[PDB]
Amino acid sequence: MNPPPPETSQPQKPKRQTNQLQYLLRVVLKTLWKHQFAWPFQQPVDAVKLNLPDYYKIIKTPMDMGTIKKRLENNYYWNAQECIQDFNTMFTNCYIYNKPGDDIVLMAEALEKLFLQKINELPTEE
Repeated sequence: MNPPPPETSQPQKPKRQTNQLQYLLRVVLKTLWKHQFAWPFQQPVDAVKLNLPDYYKIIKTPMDMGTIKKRLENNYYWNAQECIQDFNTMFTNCYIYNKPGDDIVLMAEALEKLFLQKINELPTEE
């Protein structure tokens, strides 16, 4: 049984999005979304479809790029640290559930490498 997807709306939004969050939306997410390995990460893991009955027994905080995109677009985040941690939760969920060497893990790692390359140029918070 799949739980509802993570919330994408925040009833207490900041008055504005920092430059860092704008960069995360317009540069980082845009770049990751179009990567050849992005596709398994653009929506929640469907553990019914994938026949993974223990997925939520193991993964306490599901996360995916679709959720992150919506959060960025909806002014859900107060700062870049929150968003960066959501990306980190997404990648590490994959590493926790799967095994070194697995195709999905190799895909996640290449996507993560790109993520780290893109946040290299994250602006100083203003």
